[PDB]
Amino acid sequence: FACKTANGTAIPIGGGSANVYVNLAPAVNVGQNLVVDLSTQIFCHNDYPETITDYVTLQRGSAYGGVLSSFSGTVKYNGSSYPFPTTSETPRVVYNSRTDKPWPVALYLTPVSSAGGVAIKAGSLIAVLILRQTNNYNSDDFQFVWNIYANNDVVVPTGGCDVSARDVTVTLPDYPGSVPIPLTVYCAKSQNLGYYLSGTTADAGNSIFTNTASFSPAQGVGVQLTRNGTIIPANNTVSLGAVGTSAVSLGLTANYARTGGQVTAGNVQSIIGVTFVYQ
Amino acid sequence: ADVTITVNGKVVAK
Ligand SMILES: CCCCCCCO[C@H]1O[C@H](CO)[C@@H](O)[C@H](O)[C@@H]1O
Ligand SMILES: C[As](C)(=O)[O-]
Repeated sequence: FACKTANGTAIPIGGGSANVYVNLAPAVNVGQNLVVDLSTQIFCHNDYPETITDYVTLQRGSAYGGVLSSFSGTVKYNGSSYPFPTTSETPRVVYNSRTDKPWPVALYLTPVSSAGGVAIKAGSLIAVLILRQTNNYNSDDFQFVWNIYANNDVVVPTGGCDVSARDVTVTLPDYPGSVPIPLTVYCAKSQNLGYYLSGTTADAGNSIFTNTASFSPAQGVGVQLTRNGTIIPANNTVSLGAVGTSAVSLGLTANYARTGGQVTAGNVQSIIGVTFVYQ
Repeated sequence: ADVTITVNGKVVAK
């Protein structure tokens, strides 16, 4: 019994350790969010299938690493879901062929937010998985340890919903004018979803975001967001109603708005946060 | 925040 990764990295008979670099494409699913499917990354085979039956489990202690380490979740092992990090050894999966077959492990994260996310830097550790191999032949009891690393920069969604983009830049027409903000949201299943804006505002009504352009700034204007004409102030929750698998546009438009005094030539910039909530 | 919007614009004199 031995195993290898998609890139050919091997752990031989008797167990050992290997680093597994994976391209992540996390996604929200119903009641759990996919972090990574390793069934395309890690493979094992039985070296003497005529004589011996090999048994493989996911051993307790298997857990997330890095920024994900505080997150509870589930692991799908050969189709069935089990708590993650593993606090008890999974059932055994039989290996009975010299042909390399997948180690059927997929890691999920339990939603703790509405549409939040956590940034994963490329090259960082995301999980350590302990594969335990036994058999019906002798008392062989071998540990194959897989250190799972992100091969790319992604953000893992931590909520029941996800967004079209985590960072959006729009460019207003030269003053005066407005521009649509492309921003949509969807949920794995129906959620009663709302959102609120956050940022530095210039007015009493907390509805005009300050111009913070550092170089050659204009005077007398800020940025004001509207939703089909309705002014959206900061820290005021807007309801999107029920949001399901079909993307829903937040319907936001950016505008210039007078903040007081002579309007002067120069650059305009406002940074505005969007945070989703359940209702 | 879950999302960060950057709004750029400019005032041109005339
Ligand atoms: C027909 C007699 C073959 C006996 C040779 C021992 C082979 O043992 C290796 O291969 C076995 C089969 O994969 C494993 O069960 C065992 O743990 C180890 O990896
Ligand atoms: C608003 As202006 C700088 O064209 O007077």
